[PDB]
Amino acid sequence: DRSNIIAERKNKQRVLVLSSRGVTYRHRHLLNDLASMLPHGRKDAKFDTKSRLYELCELAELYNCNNVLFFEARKGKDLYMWFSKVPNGPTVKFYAQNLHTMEELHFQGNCLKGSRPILSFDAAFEQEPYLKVIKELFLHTFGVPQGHKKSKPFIDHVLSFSVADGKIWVRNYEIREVEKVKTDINLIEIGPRFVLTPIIIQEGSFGGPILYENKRFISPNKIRAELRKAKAARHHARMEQQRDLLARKRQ
Amino acid sequence: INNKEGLLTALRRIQLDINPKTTPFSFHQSVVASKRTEDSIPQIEDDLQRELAFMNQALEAARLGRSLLRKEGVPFTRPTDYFAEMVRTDATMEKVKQKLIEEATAKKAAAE
Amino acid sequence: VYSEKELGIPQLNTVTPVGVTKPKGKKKGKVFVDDRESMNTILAMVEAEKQGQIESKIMRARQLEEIREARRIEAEKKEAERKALLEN
Amino acid sequence: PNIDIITAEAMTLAHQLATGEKTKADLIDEGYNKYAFK
Amino acid sequence: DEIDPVYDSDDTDYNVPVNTIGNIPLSFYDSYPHIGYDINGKKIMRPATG
Amino acid sequence: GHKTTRRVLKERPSRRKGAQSKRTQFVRSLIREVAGLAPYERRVIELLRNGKDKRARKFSKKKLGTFGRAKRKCEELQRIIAESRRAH
Amino acid sequence: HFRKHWQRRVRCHFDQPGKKVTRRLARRAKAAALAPRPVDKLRPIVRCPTVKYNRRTRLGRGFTLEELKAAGIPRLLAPTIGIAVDHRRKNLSEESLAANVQRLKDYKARLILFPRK
Amino acid sequence: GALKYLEELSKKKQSDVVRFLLRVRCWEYRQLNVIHRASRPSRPDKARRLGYKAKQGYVIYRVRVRRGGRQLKYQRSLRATAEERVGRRCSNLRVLNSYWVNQDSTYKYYEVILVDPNHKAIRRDPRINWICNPVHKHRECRGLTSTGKKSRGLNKGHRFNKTRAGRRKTWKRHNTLSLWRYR
RNA sequence: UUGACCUCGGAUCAGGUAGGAGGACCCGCUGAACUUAAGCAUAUCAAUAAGCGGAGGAAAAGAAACCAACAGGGAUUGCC
RNA sequence: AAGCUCCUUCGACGAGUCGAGUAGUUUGGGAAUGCUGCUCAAAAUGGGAGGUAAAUUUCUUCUAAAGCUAAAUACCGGCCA
Repeated sequence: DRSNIIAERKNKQRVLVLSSRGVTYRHRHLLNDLASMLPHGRKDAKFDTKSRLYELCELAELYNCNNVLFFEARKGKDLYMWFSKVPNGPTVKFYAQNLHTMEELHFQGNCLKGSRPILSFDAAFEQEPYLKVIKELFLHTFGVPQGHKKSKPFIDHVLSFSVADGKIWVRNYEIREVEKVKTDINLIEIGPRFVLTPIIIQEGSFGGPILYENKRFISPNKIRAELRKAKAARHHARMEQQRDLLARKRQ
Repeated sequence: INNKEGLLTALRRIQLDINPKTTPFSFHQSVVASKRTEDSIPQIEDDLQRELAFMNQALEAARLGRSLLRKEGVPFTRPTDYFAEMVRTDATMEKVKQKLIEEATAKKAAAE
Repeated sequence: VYSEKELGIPQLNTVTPVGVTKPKGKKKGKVFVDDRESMNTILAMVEAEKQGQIESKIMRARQLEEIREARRIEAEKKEAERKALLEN
Repeated sequence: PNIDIITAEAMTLAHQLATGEKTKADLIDEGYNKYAFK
Repeated sequence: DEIDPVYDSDDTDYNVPVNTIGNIPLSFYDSYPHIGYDINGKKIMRPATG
Repeated sequence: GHKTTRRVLKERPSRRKGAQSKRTQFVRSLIREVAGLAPYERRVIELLRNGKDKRARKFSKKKLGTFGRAKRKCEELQRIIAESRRAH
Repeated sequence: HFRKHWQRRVRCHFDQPGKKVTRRLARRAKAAALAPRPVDKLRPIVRCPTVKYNRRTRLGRGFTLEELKAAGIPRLLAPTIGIAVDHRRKNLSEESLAANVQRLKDYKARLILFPRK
Repeated sequence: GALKYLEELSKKKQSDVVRFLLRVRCWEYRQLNVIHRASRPSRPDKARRLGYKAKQGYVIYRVRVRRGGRQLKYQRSLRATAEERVGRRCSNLRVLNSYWVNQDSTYKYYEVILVDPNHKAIRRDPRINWICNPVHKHRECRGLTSTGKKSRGLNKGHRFNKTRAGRRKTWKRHNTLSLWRYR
């Protein structure tokens, strides 16, 4: 056996954690935090944006991984996260915003590196059919299988997912045990905060028929384009005012 | 575009069984909450209330998980003689502690 | 320069574990060290700390094995006490 | 034949190999360099 | 064809130590009869004394 | 935007910089026989002959630095094996 | 904003009327070497790039090769008769081609070309 | 068309033929002086694309420079130090360009092309007699060679704002207070 | 035996060239501290002063591996 | 000797250089802003930089690693006015 698993029922999962070329230092820090979470994860270097998206499947086959966590960056500012089963399974593309990594000195929480987390999901994850697909991809990526030889033998942190707006909010917490007054659990936030906005769900691996589309997504580049169009519209209103005022004077 | 039949078929092709009558909790370690937590948050911009709803939701999952794991014999509490690598380094934890000393000293020296 | 005990500083989880934290302003239940084996293991760390640096590698090892054997004998006594408590 | 580690650089390769930092596959693969086949 | 998620012979994590102790220094266990814990939660005892 | 009638332009000879020259491909293939193989190319050649194709691409990334460079390098070296067994 | 040594780097333009006279005598000098010819080359009429300045138009660097051919001006003759040629610019629309062809035609109608030696 | 074959051969520096030749020539250059004259270029394809001709007035010089560092990092390349030492050795000539030939674990090796500005063959020939003009005295000292242009950041684009048209010139223009007559 | 070619030398050989000065402006290399942040250490002073090399009446840069997202612009330099 | 035209013929474009990793320095500029050292070390419908959630890297625009070139610009020195 070369699965690195000692369990009666073996849940063999390997995740390939991968970054694109134009990622920031904050995007790299979030990859470093999430990779430390996953003992069955292998970090991967800059992926060519000029390549094809299904070459990730040929890449993950090489590293013998059935999950891909792809960090794709646009314009050196934005982050997009992809979750996918590698040969045939579904694929979801999120837009990641509001990133707060572990190195920020306001969290006060810490946990074992490689320990098996408790996955906290929401009731909306079991009602909406597209959120049911996302939940299973979250259970595969952040699973930490049971008898994994790189894992840790005790439980001290819980990874939470919540659907509050039309987005997914992800939090980590530390299970801190306090003696009961004549034991109880307190939660202290440990690590990464990031909000995921579901853009699309594909039937294929990194391309295929579209099963879900957001149709409410306001892209960051649409905010920038609206500001540039408003700057030009202000200048054109000035020129039309001067043209009308000169025509009035010539009357 | 919301293909509800397609998304379920996409799920069933990659779904492993999570049933209390079939598989133990140590296999999956995922808890689904009863409430939708949107009722707990009236306003998204309220940072204190929204963080309390997320803290609360993972709190029942820790309580429900701990009860289920202790029933099956899986060790839960970290022993005092277990020293191991953590997600944040001891150097990072030192700056967290020194930051807490600074605000604690500043508040009390203000009262002095 | 002021003491961390007076300031209300939370305990932080490090490679050294926090363990179960007792609440502030409530009963911190006293555990007694009346047992001679529990008295020997504490005594081993006090004598080791005061002695300090030993140039000999073997004598430096014997200073640690004395503490290790003191911990093992105390743990065997505590397990036998736990078994006697479980019987009662 | 007795292999005696005298140079500090061979000690460095020994510390890397004996710890779980460099594997047997990594040592063999990186031995195919410009100083090889001379 | 579905990928079999197994570790190959050349992988970095092909051989995993039983100690489950990361890159921390080993001076934390100097005064203890045990050295680390395995994945099942039972401590690993020091072998003997030369 | 504004409605301006489009026109098609002449094919730019600078856009033909993507080399399709039959003479240069002749020279590259003839020099490869004359020059030989690099030390790391011999490792890739041995791993491809033994069937360890996955190990070959991992090693060639670690020597070149990119998946695109690792993919091409294993593809040129694969065709060398194909044409060598045809000549032999 | 005087954190540096601004006193050693300060430029006063008291030569503003002096350089105007120098520039006007340089314009007069090239009118003496090229006596019947203009002191400037003919330049195309182009549209400004960005969306702020789409509605306005200005003079470009040189005429394209295609609009030079449609007007009947050969390539190697245009710099010799006072026409700027830009090999980088492209037409990309019939509107930019038609305006420059008409501009080159109006220059041809007003041109007096002397018969070599 | 032998030089196109030579260009492709120099692409494969790790191959059996090139690594054997670069081994036996590295030993040969170490038996000779640190700066010495080469009768012919050891890389005739590279020298010819850099502007070498077999005319009277063109010479080739070989040079070693000790590789490594001063943790301080020198802002000019080792090719620049190779060019300046050859130009000091041949003070009457002009440095045109230079190219890599060999590399050791202690030394980097270069070959420098030099042009005599007082040779009548050079002076009568256009497309080379620009180097006879006095503005091209010691181009390697002022960073006008190929390695000099790379080090000064003289490239077009938004990625070289501080270094186009001179770094100290662009800094000075941004730090003078311009006061006009009618303020 | 004699004669070629290659590499390497000699000559107060025939004819040439370099050094030093100047350095206001110009092209590089090297490179501080005082000061400010009412103290100071990131930072700022400053990619400055001092030190070293190299040109001209200008030097440098320069004819896109450019800007852009346009109805497009079109080497470099300088002013607003 | 030269310019154009047409075409049942051809159309060669710069490597210890790009690139990856690392250290130092620098910048408003970790898509590292540029530069330098060390280790590894490329390609040919290729390569570089951009635009884009728009369903897959679609589109846009240029060809680096050879070279020359007046003017508009600077000027506490030189010959003067």
